Amino acid sequence: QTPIAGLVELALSDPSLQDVIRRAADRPADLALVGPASARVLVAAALAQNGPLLVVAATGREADELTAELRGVFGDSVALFPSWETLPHERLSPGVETVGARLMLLRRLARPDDETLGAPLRVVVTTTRSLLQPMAPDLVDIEPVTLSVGAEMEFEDVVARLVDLSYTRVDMVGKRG
Amino acid sequence: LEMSLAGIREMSTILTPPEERYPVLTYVGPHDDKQVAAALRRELLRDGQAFYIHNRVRTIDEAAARVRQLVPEARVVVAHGQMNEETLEKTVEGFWNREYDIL
Amino acid sequence: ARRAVREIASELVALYAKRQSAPGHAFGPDTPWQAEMEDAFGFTETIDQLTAIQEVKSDMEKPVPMDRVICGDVGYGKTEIAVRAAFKAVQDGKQVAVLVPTTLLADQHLQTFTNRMAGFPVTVKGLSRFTDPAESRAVIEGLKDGSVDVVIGTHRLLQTGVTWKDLGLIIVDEEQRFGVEHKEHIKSMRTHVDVLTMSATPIPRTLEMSLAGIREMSTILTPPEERYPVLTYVGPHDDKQVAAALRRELLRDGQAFYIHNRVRTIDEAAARVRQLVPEARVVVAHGQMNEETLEKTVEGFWNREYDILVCTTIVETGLDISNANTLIVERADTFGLSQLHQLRGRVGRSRERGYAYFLYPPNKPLTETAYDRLATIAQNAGMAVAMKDLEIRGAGNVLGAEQSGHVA
Amino acid sequence: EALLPLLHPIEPTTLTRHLPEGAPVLVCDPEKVRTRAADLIKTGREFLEASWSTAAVGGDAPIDLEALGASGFVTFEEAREAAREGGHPWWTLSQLSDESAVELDIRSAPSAHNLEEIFAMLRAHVATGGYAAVVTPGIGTAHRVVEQLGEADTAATILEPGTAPKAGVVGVLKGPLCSGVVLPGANLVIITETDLTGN
Amino acid sequence: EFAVRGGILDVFPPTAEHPVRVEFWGDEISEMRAFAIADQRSIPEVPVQTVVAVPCRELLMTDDVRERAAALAAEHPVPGTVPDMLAKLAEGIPVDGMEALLPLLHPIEPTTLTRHLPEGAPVLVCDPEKVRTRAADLIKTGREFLEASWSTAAVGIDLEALGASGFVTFEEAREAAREGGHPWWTLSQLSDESAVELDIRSAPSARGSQHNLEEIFAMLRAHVATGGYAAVVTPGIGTAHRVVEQLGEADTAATILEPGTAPKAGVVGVLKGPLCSGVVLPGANLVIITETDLTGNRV
Repeated sequence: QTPIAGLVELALSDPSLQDVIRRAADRPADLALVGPASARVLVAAALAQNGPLLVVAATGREADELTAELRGVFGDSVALFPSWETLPHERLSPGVETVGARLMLLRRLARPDDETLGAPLRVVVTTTRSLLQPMAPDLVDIEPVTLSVGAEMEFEDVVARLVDLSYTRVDMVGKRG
Repeated sequence: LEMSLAGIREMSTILTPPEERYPVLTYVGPHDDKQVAAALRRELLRDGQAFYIHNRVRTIDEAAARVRQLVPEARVVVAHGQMNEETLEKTVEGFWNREYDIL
Repeated sequence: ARRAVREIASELVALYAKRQSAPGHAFGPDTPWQAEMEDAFGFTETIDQLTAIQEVKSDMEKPVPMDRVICGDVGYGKTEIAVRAAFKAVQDGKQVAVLVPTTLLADQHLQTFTNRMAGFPVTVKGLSRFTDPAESRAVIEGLKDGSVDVVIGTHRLLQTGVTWKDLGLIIVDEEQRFGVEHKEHIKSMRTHVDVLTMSATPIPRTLEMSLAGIREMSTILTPPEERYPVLTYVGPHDDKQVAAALRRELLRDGQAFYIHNRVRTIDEAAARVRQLVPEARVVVAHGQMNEETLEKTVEGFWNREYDILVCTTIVETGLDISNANTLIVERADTFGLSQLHQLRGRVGRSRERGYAYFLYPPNKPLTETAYDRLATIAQNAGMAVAMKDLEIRGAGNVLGAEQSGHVA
Repeated sequence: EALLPLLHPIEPTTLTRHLPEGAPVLVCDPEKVRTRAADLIKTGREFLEASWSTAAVGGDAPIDLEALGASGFVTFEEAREAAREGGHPWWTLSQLSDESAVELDIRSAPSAHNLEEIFAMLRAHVATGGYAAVVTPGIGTAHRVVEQLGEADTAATILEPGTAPKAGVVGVLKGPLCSGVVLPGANLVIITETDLTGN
Repeated sequence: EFAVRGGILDVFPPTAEHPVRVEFWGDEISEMRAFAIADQRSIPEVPVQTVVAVPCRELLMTDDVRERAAALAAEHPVPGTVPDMLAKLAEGIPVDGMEALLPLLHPIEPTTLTRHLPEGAPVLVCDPEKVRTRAADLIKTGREFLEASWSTAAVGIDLEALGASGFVTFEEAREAAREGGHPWWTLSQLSDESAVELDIRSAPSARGSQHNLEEIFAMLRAHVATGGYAAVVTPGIGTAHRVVEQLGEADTAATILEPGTAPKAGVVGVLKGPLCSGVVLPGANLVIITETDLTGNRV
């Protein structure tokens, strides 16, 4: 649902916010805005009128808050590219939940017209950690395991593909993966 | 025991379903000074706090000194049950209000 | 003495002759924007500051290559005359370079310069030890098109590969603190460009009158605000009193200096302070430390990332931390009276009052040399023998030679 | 994951290459981001030097940590150029006023006594015939606000989701907005519940 | 400090700008000149009529404190030591840290500040909540210094007789003020249904923004067009003309007011004076903005 979508569209009628999209339409190499942090939602919602957009905040907390209030205007068109909980060279694997969210968003960006994953993405919000962290290019090329009712598939092949996707095998599922 | 006492002592056993629980990332392995120090600096970087466990109270001051050797810029106290109750409730309320980094 | 002294005078009049004889592009009159910047000063100028301001503007407007020092200790309008001399030089087409011996002074003067010249198209950057090559190489060190007008930096600005498209002013604060390999550069660039040096070590009044014609000198002594004396306790080292004074500073969101001179046992001393005040960020600093950790340790100290700096006598005297207003000196009997005066001087120099604690050990009785020296510090004539010391080091900086065998 | 430059040596890319080809990048508080970037490579390099050092890894064979650096954080300027050199502009939103920047005519919502003064604030603006809106996270807190503001002589209704506030009457709304905005160009005031309440 | 020559005594009262040189002729003051510290020479450009030399420490050096210190010196017969203080106190010379021995040197029923106000004078407490937290930290810091500087290990003295000179609580001071005839009134910025609210609200702060500043200027322009009063108070030096120029740029007429006068209705008045933050009194048809409200830098 998009509760404050009309209130934000109400706020975008200001000539200054109307200016921001006039300049962003020409797409200049340099554009520096300045305003209170309370206006982050409006500026992102403004730049989103021209197309997709990436918003980067400093800490994961600010990204969570910005993604949250941005879902009040665009709904499923906003999505967070989350941070790792472990540094890239730490003897500790990151969160299975966050790795899932990252890989799910990378394929949503690759497949905007795929209803199986969600709505087409207009705003993606992330952190400086995930902005600066390099990735392998072939992460999206890893085929997921799509299971719908009526899909003809082999049982042992789905099992062998799940472990290939680093799923742990258990006698009884208790955690994700 | 809950239903055995259903008539005597009623309960509303609310708990966190493991589907909504973000678990703690656990590392197991040998002790390393740089690894322990780096892991405390990361927590302190986000303005967090940390528990350092040590049960032998007779050598707990040595333990605080040892973590101060690992991270000299951290503020570190000890808290144990052989203390005066006031100094412990004092040390504890200080730790909660972020007056100390490592407990 | 005389034969040794004659070499000094000869080299000083020779530098004055080679300076007034050589050529030099003078600077024009005051830009209208210069006066508006003088309004931006959020304080009242002293009579010595304004008169010195006219003295720095005279020989810049004159065709002479400038060489003047500004004397007077910390907290005065010294850096202000640098900002105006730098604004007058930028507003006449020329550029300004500000050479400091520490990267803390780089960060401090950078903040003082950027703040004052805001609201004006005066591009100002800084190149010190802690700045990435992305900003160093391109923004700062990439000076050939004349982008940056005024730069404040360290000896890194003296590396081979630096250029200045029409530079016209050089400012050096605390020149004596550079290395011998760098003081030769600063001493070289004196006839080519108008320079202005700054210093806090005083010279005797007889000396200032003696070289009035050889070395052009502008000293200031009128205080902007009256400095009120720090409250000084002298006595035995007690952990509860040390913890109360340190806690009294942290309560006012202030910092503290903790003097321990023996580097071999300096980390043992920090561990003792952390034990006493477990809510204090306590770090050490000494000269036997490598250079990068030292400049980083005190970078953090100034940036309030640490609460107590357990440092040696020579580290503490070369640090301007206006928020450090408590000094604690272990083994105060081990210090000359002049060293206690210098340690004490760098605290409580602001509107908030400072506190100084000179502590001797409680395990051994004091010697016959110290009991009266420490009592002489408790008293608000015996100290005059130690302030005359502070003039000796300044005389070695303006004369250019120590001549230790001839002073004694 | 810390050995992937060695288990799967491939040329690393960056998140910008995955965005739609026209999508720009808007960074919020860019000096904080740069400061955080200096903290991320420092903690990052600290962990790399700590987790795979000579004293930790087994003997007779070192680890090529220069090769491990292929997966470490890029620098702030390195990701800024790699973004613009791929079609993604590097735009900026900041709180510190810059003169070479363009200043939005947007004021932050005044809310930190500071409660009745804000209800008088809204009553004075609503009387002027200008748009005004209140946003609360809970629908129950909204109904508390419609007559908390109603206790003062100020009308207050409930808005339907996705509907614009009326031209004369205030209104509490369910929404995830953290703090409110004051925009004179549209005669508009949004007051959130996080800044209105003491929480 | 005071110096003594023949028939001339120099003295520097602790509450004075300059020291004064007193010259006698017999047994009466012949002349009084104020002099300087640097050159010790008289300054003729300032005149003096009378000079009042209040004490330099909050006690009087009497014979009672000399014998009570010598009797206390028999209990504890180096500078930082307790007996060294009492040794000089036996001779009548003051020393540092003396202000901790009055319960033992000059035993007297201590009073508090409110007693010294004239009869019926009220007390107005600003932000009493902040006063209470500050009172807590003071008492904690005070007793920490008592235990530290007057422990049995520090002397090598009954702490609870010394406690008479220590800080009393917020409530003991409030009751002491009411028992003495002084009403205890409070002024707070946090709400209270029990209190009278004033028809006054704070001023807009620019917070280092240009549109904020242009708005405040347009607010003052609209208010003087109303017919109401407006005033920009400048504490800084040489920064009032800049405000006049900034309001001219904002199409608003304004003059610099002669000090002490009130602004005129219909014209924004720029007045040099000490004011840290502005005020809006709609009942007085008046709005005040200060320099800190426009720039954001205290003085």
